[PDB]
Amino acid sequence: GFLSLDSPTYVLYRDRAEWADIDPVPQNDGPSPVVQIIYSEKFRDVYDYFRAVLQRDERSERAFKLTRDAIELNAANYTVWHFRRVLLRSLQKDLQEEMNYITAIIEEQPKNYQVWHHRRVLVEWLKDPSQELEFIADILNQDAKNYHAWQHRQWVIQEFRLWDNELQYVDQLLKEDVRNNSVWNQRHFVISNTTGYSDRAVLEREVQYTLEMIKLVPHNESAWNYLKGILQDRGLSRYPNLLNQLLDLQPSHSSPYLIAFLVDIYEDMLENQCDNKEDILNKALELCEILAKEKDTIRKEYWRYIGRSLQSKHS
Amino acid sequence: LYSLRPEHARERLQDDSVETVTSIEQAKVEEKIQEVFSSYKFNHLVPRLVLQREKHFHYLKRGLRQLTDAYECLDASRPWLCYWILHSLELLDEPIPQIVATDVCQFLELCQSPDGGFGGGPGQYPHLAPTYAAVNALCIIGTEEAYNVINREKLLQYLYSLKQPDGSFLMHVGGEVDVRSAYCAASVASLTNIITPDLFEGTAEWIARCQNWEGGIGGVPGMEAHGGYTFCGLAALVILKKERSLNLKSLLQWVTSRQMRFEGGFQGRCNKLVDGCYSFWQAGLLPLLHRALHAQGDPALSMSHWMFHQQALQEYILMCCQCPAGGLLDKPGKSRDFYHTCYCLSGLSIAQHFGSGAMLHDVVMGVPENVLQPTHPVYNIGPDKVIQATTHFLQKPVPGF
Ligand SMILES: CC(C)=CCC/C(C)=C/CC/C(C)=C/CC/C(C)=C/COP(=O)(O)OP(=O)(O)O
Ligand SMILES: [Zn+2]
Repeated sequence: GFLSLDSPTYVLYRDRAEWADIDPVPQNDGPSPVVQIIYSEKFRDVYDYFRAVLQRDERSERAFKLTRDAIELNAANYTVWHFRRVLLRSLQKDLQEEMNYITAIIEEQPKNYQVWHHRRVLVEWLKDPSQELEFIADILNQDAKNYHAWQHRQWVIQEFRLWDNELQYVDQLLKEDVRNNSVWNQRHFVISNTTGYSDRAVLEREVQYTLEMIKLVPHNESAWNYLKGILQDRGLSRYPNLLNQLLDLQPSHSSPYLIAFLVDIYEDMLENQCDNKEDILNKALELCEILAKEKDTIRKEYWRYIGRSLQSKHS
Repeated sequence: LYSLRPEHARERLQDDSVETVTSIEQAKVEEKIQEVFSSYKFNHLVPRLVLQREKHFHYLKRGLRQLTDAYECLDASRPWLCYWILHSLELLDEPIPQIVATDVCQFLELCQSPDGGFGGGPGQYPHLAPTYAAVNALCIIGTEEAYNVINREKLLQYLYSLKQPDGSFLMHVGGEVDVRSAYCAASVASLTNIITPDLFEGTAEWIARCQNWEGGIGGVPGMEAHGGYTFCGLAALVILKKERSLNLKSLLQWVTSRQMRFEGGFQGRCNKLVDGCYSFWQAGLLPLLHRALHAQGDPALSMSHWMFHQQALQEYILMCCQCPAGGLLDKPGKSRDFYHTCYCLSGLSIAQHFGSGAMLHDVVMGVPENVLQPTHPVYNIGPDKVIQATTHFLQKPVPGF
């Protein structure tokens, strides 16, 4: 019998008969309280009673129902969440009903840490990941960048080995918003944990896919960071055609990302004994000044450092 | 004012005529920020960048004693409210009466668990976040009374109870793992001098696995690079003297790319919105990377500035992140809170003060009364407090068990 904390007929615990035996334990804030919260009547009521059942380690069905109210009053109280998991095991509660519960609270507080960790503990206990990818997709449908949702998704996929359809899901979300960096991250997570980027066809597929995206939305930093990320491995200079291919978007799709990418390719050519070293150095130093002075001034101190550093190296 | 220059309008978002939730939300932000920048011109006054010290101080001195039921959501984060406030007053150069100080000490004693570490309130199980906040708070107070609150033998035991075989640490028993725990532990263990030879074994390696394709660091391996996690990961490595376990260059490129060309403040992760608290988590990384690269004997490092735009950040904070009523915030339109007051102020201080050995170069935008007390980039408490706390605890030996 869950009398909702929001129920118009909700009554304070101290006014409840089935609780009349127990004496509520108030909070010990000391004689000279600091950062002391002037709790509401309800909050203060539920917690004084929570303290009482916890202090006597009373593992009852009534205590279990109470933690729910204390969680709803403050979902970040990890001590309450802990005692709740204690009661889930002692009382041998139906963990599937608890999944329904945690599904509801997460929808309400998708950015709370405790709610997600609890769901994880439930999935571990039941060794059942069947509802996970779908539940998470519903959270990401509301906020496609929820960090906890993405973390949970990554944990479920790696733990239960659910890799088969993730690249497709990633393609789906990239269509919705090609600027969703969380999705570019998921793309790399899936690939690196399945085929890897050493497979030349995959690498080629990924570099071409990314280049088409850069063509469509040239100022999307994610696509640029992903391009640099997957090639940076072997070294950007290892790919001779790339420089030319980017130098071609120089007039058309030319953002300060293309410029910065060119200095990156240059930095690596210099480090890898490239031909035309003096020539290459000047180009890279020219771009560092255009960036520092004109195209990307917010990063002036960074680009100057790159300038200095580059001279100091290949002078 | 960089933000007010005419050519600055050129820094507005270019959506390539392809709108997505991302470009649309950013645009809304830029539009709101632009209105703030131009308010002066539209009201024909001379821009006067002033840090409302007194407004900020009434808000703080008051929250330090009592709060409305609006703060019920922080009932499990009380040592945080102490740290946030005491640190904000510290940056503002406001003193702690010996009476308030002793009271804070007594409260934190109630939060301290008999098994080491601190809970988020009297009688709450210990957790690493409030443990970090409690120890930091006690070091800001810096009295022998404060130092003595911390039960060092139980704290070491506690840290060991969270240590994992792969090198990570849980946030609390039966809890989650992420880069924050490594930092909370390395911060409290180092400040209190309880670091045993094997305590952080493999921790540097675990944090290194959190660095991804972006250059930044995620909460756990595989996760998107984030500013809060990246600060925790790098700062923890600096504490352990293993910064070299990271690709410092890709990290330097990632963090500097997080400063918003238009707003001037920092975003938490690529393609997300600017946020005032990141004035510290992201900008705080530059002094750390400076120290590290310089430790590697980098000859190209500046001798007067951090590798981010100090002027633009100070302008975003001063024009966009202050609540007239006192307190700082995420961005225009957001509500003030003690978290943002602590971090906006912390990020301002980092932005004003530069240092590299013998070099010292301030940059105080607006009225010179704007200059705040300096903050240590690793611990985020006054540098003096760090030296003072570590020297004190070094008088004590590392608990042997
Ligand atoms: C505890 C200590 C010492 C430091 C904490 C430092 C921080 C801020 C860590 C960040 C924690 C984090 C990234 C959690 C993931 C879940 C989450 C809510 C991320 C932020 O999401 P948004 O609220 O959308 O914010 P952003 O878009 O700015 O990332
Ligand atoms: Zn923030």
